[PDB]
Amino acid sequence: PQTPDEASLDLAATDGIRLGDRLRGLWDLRLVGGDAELPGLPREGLQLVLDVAPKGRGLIGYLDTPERLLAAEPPRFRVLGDLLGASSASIRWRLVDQASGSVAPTHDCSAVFDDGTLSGRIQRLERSEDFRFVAVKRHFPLAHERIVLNEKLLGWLVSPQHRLFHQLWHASRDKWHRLSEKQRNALRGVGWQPGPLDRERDARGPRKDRNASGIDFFFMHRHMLHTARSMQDLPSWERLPRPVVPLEYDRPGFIRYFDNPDGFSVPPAWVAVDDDEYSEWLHGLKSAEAYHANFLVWESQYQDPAYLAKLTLGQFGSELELGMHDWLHMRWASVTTDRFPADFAPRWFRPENDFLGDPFSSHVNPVFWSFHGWIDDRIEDWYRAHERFHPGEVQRREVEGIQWFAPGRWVEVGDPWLGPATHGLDVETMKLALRIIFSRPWYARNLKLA
Amino acid sequence: PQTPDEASLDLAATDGIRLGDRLRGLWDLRLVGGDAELPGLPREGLQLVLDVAPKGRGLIGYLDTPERLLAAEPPRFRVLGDLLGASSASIRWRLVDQASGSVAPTHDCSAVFDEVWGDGTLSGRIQRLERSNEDFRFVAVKRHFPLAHERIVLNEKLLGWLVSPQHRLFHQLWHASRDKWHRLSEKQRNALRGVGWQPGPLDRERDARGPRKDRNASGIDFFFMHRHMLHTARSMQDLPSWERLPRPVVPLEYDRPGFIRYFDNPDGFSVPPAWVAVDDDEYSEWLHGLKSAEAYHANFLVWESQYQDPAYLAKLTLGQFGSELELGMHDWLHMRWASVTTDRFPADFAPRWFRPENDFLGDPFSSHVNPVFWSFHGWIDDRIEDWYRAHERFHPGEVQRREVEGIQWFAPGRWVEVGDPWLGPATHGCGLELDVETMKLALRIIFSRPWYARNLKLA
Ligand SMILES: NC(=S)Nc1ccccc1
Ligand SMILES: NC(=S)Nc1ccccc1
Ligand SMILES: [Cu+2]
Ligand SMILES: [Cu+2]
Ligand SMILES: [Cu+2]
Ligand SMILES: [Cu+2]
Repeated sequence: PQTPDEASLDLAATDGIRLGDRLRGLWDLRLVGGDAELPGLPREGLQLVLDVAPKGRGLIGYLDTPERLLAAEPPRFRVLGDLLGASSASIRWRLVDQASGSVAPTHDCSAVFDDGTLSGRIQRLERSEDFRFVAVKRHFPLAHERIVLNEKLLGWLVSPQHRLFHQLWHASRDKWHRLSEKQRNALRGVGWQPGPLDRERDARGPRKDRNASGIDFFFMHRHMLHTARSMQDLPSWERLPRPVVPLEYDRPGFIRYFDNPDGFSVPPAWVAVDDDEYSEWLHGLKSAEAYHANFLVWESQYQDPAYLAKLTLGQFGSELELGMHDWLHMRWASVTTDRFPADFAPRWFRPENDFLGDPFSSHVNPVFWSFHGWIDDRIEDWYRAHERFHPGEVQRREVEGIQWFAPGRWVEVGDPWLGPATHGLDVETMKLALRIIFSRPWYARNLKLA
Repeated sequence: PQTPDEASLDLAATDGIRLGDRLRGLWDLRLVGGDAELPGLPREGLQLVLDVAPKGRGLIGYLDTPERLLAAEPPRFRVLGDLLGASSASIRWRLVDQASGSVAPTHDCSAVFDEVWGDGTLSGRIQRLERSNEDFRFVAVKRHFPLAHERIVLNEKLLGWLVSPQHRLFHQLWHASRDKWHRLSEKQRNALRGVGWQPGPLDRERDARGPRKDRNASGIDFFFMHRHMLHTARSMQDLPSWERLPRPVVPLEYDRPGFIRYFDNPDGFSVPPAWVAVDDDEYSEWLHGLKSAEAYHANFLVWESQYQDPAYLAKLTLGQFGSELELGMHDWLHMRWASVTTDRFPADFAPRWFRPENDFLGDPFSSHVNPVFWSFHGWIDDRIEDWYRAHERFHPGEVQRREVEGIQWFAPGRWVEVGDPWLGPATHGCGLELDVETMKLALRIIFSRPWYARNLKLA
């Protein structure tokens, strides 16, 4: 059986990528057995930090005390491994004693899986032993464990009135293009048609860019921000959070990231069982490649005077909702089996349900307010932009107590849709409208691979 | 026409990868025109640092004095742009005034890119966004990527040995004979047996690239000759091994001073950026790949691991390891640290090709002249030690040390297929210092993309 003639670029395939994702991050570690000792280190309260490049086959990391992995000087032990033919059943790496002035490995580690638990064996290489270890991968903390929404704001956000309102508001305009004339007349009869009667602004139909649906998108969220901000200080993201710094370049910055210290760390992609298309899609929008290919591209375009100045507010809103907005939700989504849109079991109403993937829960997420603020601030760049390329042709005006814009060349309509209040407990009306409409999570429904 | 229904992962295609490559790095910059001034900044002696992710469509960077771009505190101006619809005709970015405590753009920049025939030219007009007709222009020359010899200096004595016709022709011919052996006619082979240039023992030659290359002990010849070349080289200059393979460049986003340094190649070990070969997209994609950070993480780090893993090494005879390391990592280490040089043909012996300038890592006629060659061959050599230790662990005594042709080596055994390593005619010549004209002749018998590009495959 002949050996290879040459090397080829050998990027991790699915199994390597997912195994790397299981490994990547910070692990609590203890040594076990009568022979189990590393020189100058306790047997317990150790930590193991591991990293693998998005398509890496190589495994790096460090093994020291928690205060030392966070410290400036080199950790006592460095991990060097690789993941060739490695899986849940065999994971091998060497340790290097960085205090010994040699990179020659001092230990051969092997580990097995039984957010994940490694049971492992170490062999001293100076020997030709009962030396095991147990490693428990640390919790990736949820935004709610790090940005506290106060009792007043949270009470409003989790209320049935508000959960159902946010869902129905999205659902009516999202589905309108596909709804039968019988469905449309039902919604009209209970005041939940998306915008002006017999002239509705479907968000997802063939004319979505030109019908002014985009203005509804910007306005409703500006209105929601205005209310939320009256009860609590919720500053906008100035800049989109950068992907995690690789372990090789800033070991302490890499480790802090996994503590989600500001609530803005990207929660790791989860494997959706029996849906590989969903699994790849999610993996990609949560990736560093996606930041540089899509997210940074939006950050630049939507602060480019020449780019914004080519668009009506309607066109701008439609573009930003259809692209950046579903991607902001799933990129910052931590894990929920997804609630069916017309299921009003009491448990779905509890403060714990803050799933970014569903407008029923999305607004309960602290991170929702940070990127909706960034979105809302882009409306000011678009106005500055028209004020540059088209002075006077866009005019300010107050609408429903909210600073806004009068109709014009660049503002297709002046009656923005907030549901029945602008264009018409009875929480029951909204249940009935959701049921009429409905007869993978919400922000995963339009997924497309490249 | 209909707007998209959804976003999709929109990775850079070839033209956008290549543009980002032309943009990436440190540029010397001047402002020019009547109204051309940036707050707190001189008109001349400015630098512009750009980065784009390997498949990134976004453009980031900074504009301040050279001292400030290396400083801890934030640069005065920050670049944000994207390359959608961009080309050599139109690159656009906004500037952000980091002293302003606003991220709203203060300036709109429009640029044209020219190849040179510095390392490219960026030029065009800047508009103050505060203003509701100004002469505001700039020119940015990209700084040259410094070559390894401009950084690590091989001393007069050593340089003389390396550039000599004797040594260049030895190196090319030693590879060519064993690399081509399995393709050569019986007539070409007898001719080479004729001048004592057959690869190893007469009528039992160890071809390096034939179907039994892993099991015919060719591996030992590979390891032994480089070890022999290392001992000689090291007698004339301290040439320490790499302990660890250099990491890819730290992205600008995470370490701005580290990114800028990398492009000065300050230790001679920075990865010279890829060049486009005309009419050869297969070769251009290949070279781009093995210079990529993906390659580091996909292949180089894996080799770094495998060849220091006792359990991996202990499965292998010295010659299995030789064949395996040469055919994968060795040819890839050359071309990853290869800087730009038409490439010299094997049979062309023009004086100009002998100049010390000719240190191209892609051709054994020149590779040994590159300083970086001695760093990675020292590293290869050092893994022979990991391989010995590995056998002392799993097979104690089953491998024994032994001095051979003056060199600390290894006695033939279960795990050392042969005791007669091939240095050339000195050790195996049975024909009918080395003669230069005999070497030229041998190369003509064998030769009836650069050398280390000849066995490229894509995935
Ligand atoms: N960890 C995840 S979400 N898995 C995955 C699935 C397909 C492709 C790449 C990665
Ligand atoms: N700069 C180079 S070598 N070009 C290139 C070619 C194909 C794919 C990616 C990049
Ligand atoms: Cu939203
Ligand atoms: Cu919403
Ligand atoms: Cu070589
Ligand atoms: Cu060589």
